[PDB]
Amino acid sequence: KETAAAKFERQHMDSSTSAASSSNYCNQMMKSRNLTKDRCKPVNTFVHESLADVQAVCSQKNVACKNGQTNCYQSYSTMSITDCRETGSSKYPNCAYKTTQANKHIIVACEGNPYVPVHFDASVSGRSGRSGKETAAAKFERQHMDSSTSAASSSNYCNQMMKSRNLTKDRCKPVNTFVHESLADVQAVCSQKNVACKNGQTNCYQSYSTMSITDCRETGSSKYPNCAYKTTQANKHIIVACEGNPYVPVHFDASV
Repeated sequence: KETAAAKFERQHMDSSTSAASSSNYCNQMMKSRNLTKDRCKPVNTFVHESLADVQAVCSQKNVACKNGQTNCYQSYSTMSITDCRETGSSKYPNCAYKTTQANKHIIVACEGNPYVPVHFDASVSGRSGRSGKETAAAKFERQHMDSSTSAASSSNYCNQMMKSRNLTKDRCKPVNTFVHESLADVQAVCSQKNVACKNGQTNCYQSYSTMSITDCRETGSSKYPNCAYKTTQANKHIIVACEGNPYVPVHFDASV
């Protein structure tokens, strides 16, 4: 029995190729992946990224699913995708498709433990005006949350994450901390130990418990655009600034 996760891989993942280079890509892929077995599936999207990269989207920008559920996630980065759309002349079983390559953000629905993609909801570009505003809370999640892993596993973690979370775009952000706990656990800190922030404001809170965090700090030899970081894994209490309704983290003040 095919699980939802496996079905998503069959229907939507093509890591073998970095992009469609043939107008016959969809014709071939829709067939080989069994998307034309009982009928010509009208439309389908294939993602040309690693499975790791796509699974990672499950811990990226939380957005409402088209069906009204809340378990959808929009990729921080644009990804190589290929849209397949059945041609007007297409007739089962000879299902025919137009192949269109693009680079857009993807939106996937995620479920399970581990938390993995189970549906492809949409693709969105910044040029379309639909990628959306980034709230302070969402920016905090992008810069400071990594719920996908329990801890930094390798010395290249920061090199990878600083780039993928878009913290090396125009320059190398020198220092940044990622938190390896559930979003629920981190949001809960806003009701924990009230303390002054470094800036003298008093909307900061120290987590009661130590948390798994990774400190990323630029090396002495690092130079934009080739930003290099040292990765340090640690268990510390975090201090966040909280704001708004709901009252949620909007800044990472320190770890102690």
